[PDB]
Amino acid sequence: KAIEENNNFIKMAKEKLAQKMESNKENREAHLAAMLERLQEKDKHAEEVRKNKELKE
Amino acid sequence: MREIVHIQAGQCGNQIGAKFWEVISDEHGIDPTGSYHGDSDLQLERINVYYNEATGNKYVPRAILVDLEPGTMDSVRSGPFGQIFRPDNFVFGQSGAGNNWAKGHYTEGAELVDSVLDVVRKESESCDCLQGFQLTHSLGGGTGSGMGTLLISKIREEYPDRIMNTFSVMPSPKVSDTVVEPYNATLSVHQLVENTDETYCIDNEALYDICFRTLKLTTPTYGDLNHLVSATMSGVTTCLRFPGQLNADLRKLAVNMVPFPRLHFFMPGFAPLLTVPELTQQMFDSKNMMAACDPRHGRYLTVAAIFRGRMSMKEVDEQMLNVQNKNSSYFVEWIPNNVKTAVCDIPPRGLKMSATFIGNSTAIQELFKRISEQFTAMFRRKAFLHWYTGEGMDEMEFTEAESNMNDLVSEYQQYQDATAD
Amino acid sequence: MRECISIHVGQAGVQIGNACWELYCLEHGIQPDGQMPSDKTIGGGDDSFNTFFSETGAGKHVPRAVFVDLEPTVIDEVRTGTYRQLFHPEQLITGKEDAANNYARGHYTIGKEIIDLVLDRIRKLADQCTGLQGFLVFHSFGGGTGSGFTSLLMERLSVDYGKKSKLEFSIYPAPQVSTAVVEPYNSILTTHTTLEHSDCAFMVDNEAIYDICRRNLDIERPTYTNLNRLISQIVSSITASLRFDGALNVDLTEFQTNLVPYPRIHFPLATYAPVISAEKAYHEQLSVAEITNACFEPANQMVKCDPRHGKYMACCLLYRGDVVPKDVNAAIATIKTKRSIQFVDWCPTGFKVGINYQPPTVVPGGDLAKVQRAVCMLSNTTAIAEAWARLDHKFDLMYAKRAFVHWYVGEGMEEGEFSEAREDMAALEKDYEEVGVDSV
Ligand SMILES: Nc1nc2c(ncn2[C@@H]2O[C@H](COP(=O)(O)OP(=O)(O)OP(=O)(O)O)[C@@H](O)[C@H]2O)c(=O)[nH]1
Ligand SMILES: Nc1nc2c(ncn2[C@@H]2O[C@H](COP(=O)(O)OP(=O)(O)OP(=O)(O)O)[C@@H](O)[C@H]2O)c(=O)[nH]1
Ligand SMILES: CC(C)(C)c1nc[nH]c1/C=c1\[nH]c(=O)/c(=C/c2cc(F)ccc2F)[nH]c1=O
Ligand SMILES: [Ca+2]
Ligand SMILES: [Mg+2]
Ligand SMILES: [Mg+2]
Repeated sequence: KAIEENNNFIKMAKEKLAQKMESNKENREAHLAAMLERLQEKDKHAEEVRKNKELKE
Repeated sequence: MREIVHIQAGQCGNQIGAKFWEVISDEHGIDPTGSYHGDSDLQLERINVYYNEATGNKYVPRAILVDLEPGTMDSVRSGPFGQIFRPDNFVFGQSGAGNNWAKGHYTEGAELVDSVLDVVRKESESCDCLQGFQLTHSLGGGTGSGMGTLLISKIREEYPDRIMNTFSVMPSPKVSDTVVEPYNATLSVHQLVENTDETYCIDNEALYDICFRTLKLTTPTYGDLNHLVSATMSGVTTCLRFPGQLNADLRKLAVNMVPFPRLHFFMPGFAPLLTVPELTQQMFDSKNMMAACDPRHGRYLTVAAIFRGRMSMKEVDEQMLNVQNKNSSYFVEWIPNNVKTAVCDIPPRGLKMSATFIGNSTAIQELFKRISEQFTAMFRRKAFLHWYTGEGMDEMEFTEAESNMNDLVSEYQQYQDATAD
Repeated sequence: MRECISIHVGQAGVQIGNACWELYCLEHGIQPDGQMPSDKTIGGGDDSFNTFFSETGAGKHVPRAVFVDLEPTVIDEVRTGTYRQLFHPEQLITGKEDAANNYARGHYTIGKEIIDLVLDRIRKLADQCTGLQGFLVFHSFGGGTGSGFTSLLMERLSVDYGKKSKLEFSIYPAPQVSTAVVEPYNSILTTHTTLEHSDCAFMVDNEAIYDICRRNLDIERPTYTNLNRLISQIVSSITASLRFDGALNVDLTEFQTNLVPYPRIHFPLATYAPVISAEKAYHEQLSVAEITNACFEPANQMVKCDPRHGKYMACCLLYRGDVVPKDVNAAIATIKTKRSIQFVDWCPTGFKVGINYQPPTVVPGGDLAKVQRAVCMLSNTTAIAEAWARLDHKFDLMYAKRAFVHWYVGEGMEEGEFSEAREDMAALEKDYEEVGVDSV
């Protein structure tokens, strides 16, 4: 029972840590994905501005 | 995190940068060729933040000097520290902009922007550990206003995890009478709110009022305004430029100063334009604010204060507690210990004791409202839109820039009205 | 054997490490180069001081310690400083980019790049050991590395080393010496995530230490140099039981038995005496009775709280220097009658005592007077929850408006983690409340 419970603590620590570290990497990537996509939305708007100058002449 | 990459965009940006680089080269004991001639180790200990080490012990600014107008290239190269800059880092366009934001942002500046990014990339690739970027510019012009905010958004793409700071010069009818400057500032603010980590509101109205009423000059040139900006910019960079046990980089400072991502518009201040209690009262006084707003008309979310010169630190501790006690209502209760202080041994050239002030106050809305009033005077009657809709823009985007700035003001007000209980 | 591996995380850990190691060297006659002339057994040995120092065949006594930090500037001054020869280069581990006063960068973003290396370097020190007892982890609550990387390390050390004991020397923040507005968040997060993985944690309130350096040492505006020298004496008093041979010496693990009644209740109040300047100490010998009486004066505590308006669960007196049991007993009888020492009904009221004969030493050109005797009281009092409360209030004020929370969310954290940590602290406060209440 001393072994069983020492192992259980090591087991659930290891899994609890792995779960958080993967959750964080999802979140940080999802944050940076949104930031770049809003910046790529600008480059598409700036392509409509430069087309509406040449398609008004 | 040590190396910062400087960018000076437009006429305003290049001249305030020139003055910035003159003062700090002098402080670090660097002559216009670029050799160390000082005495103290402290001048070299964190030299790498602003200077690259070329062959033959040559210290060269990590500056990128950018404009759509030539001629500004000549004035900077002819000026007192023109020789010290890197020749390749000069990246100057052809036909200028002529106080037009849609030229700088969407068309004419967009053509030059890739040749700037090349110089940025070349500078950043050499950095052992790049921390961030600082942009000196005006928000009333065309190039620095528009191409500057494009550079911001473009640098964010290739460096999303570096800090982006701006010394953004706010336009004013008293200094410059160009009629469209309220359009340019409002469009810039729509970018800055989204794409910068902290923006220093260097305001031309306050600089005019200080130069007139304190420094005694009857009608001041741009050189008179810049002596104040270079003093501010020297002060707010002293943390990184000098030792002192402080161990902070652009991110630490931005973490401790910026409690909400959109609310990163600081109110600078300097003192004197002397004993420690006087300094401490002078810097918190509305007359010394380089942005034209009254702290007493709102509340401080956070404050940073840096002191320079030989002085008792016990006295500085007693005095910063003194004004916090005496002015308790003007600091939000729901962020404890939000007024922090550093002290620097080395004073600036000329003054034995100085004191620089950074303040994230909700009163900064008084600057954004003034611009919003000047803006809506012209917009509601559709004035001068042929300058902007000609170069390809839509009326929708003008409404978004007005709406985003009116939200920022509503948010600054929300937290001013917030209470602990 | 009974080896002890010290881990120093972040600026505050690193710099307190310097203070402690420089002090241990002076206590054991170890020179800066690492040699120990009084050590006749070259290359190794089973002596008391070998619990903190391994020996090389060249006679170098090398600290069983790893210094970690996520930026170089602080650990650079150990690599170039007076004790550069004392440490192997592999013991001093740096990154390039710091945690920026952000628990998230320390625990996840920047931290994960260096964590496997740090455990590898701890593992080389662990395989030098024939009977590893555990780890002492020095760090701040408020720093990004001190909070975030420490938590991460502690989680990993529970995996790699099982239930092998882990002690903390945790620096509790104070706005006098801190430039960090977000420390309350970092403190509650690290405290939450470490709680399961630490067996005993000695908190040090920088304000408490600040007020002592002002009051007792007449230092107008104390620096970290001043604070760390004091701290290291308290740390030295606590680790002296592991480092020294003695008849009346009691092991630190024996005190722990008395100090920790339940697993979460592992935060002993420390109090030290005498802290006195050279001027004041001259023609002024402080007896056992005077320094023992000083332990119950709350001005001398490492954490600002009031034991007198709380309840005792343990009281340990760690004496060093010219002290004999007779004098200690006399002093304790005087204190019992004259002072506010109220125990809970479920504990026994006896004071536990240990005596080390090696007298306390001072760092050359310090502020502390060299005294013939000294004492560090480790008591388990419900009063220490006050420290949690003050800090938990600062947390709540900012979190209600989500001030600064974006900086944590941007580096991958959720709001779930914030409130989860606060709820754990709400329970910890409620536990300290519960232990004080009388039985039925
Ligand atoms: N404080 C300060 N303001 C300046 C200086 N030079 C210009 N300005 C202000 O900057 C605003 C106009 O922006 P400029 O920098 O001249 O324009 P630009 O960004 O170079 O754009 P273009 O002129 O279109 O190439 C006006 O409100 C001026 O008062 C200076 O040296 N100091
Ligand atoms: N007692 C003591 N406290 C310190 C020392 N250095 C820093 N602190 C305190 O520690 C807290 C700040 O965290 P640091 O440990 O400096 O930061 P860090 O752990 O290096 O983490 P980052 O710098 O954010 O990556 C503040 O409360 C400081 O006052 C020291 O040498 N001694
Ligand atoms: C007073 C101190 C503790 C140093 C502090 N705490 C939070 N902020 C500060 C001070 C500053 N905070 C800043 O964000 C800051 C900005 C800044 C600094 C540079 F070095 C370069 C460019 C900048 F925009 N300059 C500062 O001097
Ligand atoms: Ca030996
Ligand atoms: Mg121009
Ligand atoms: Mg640090």
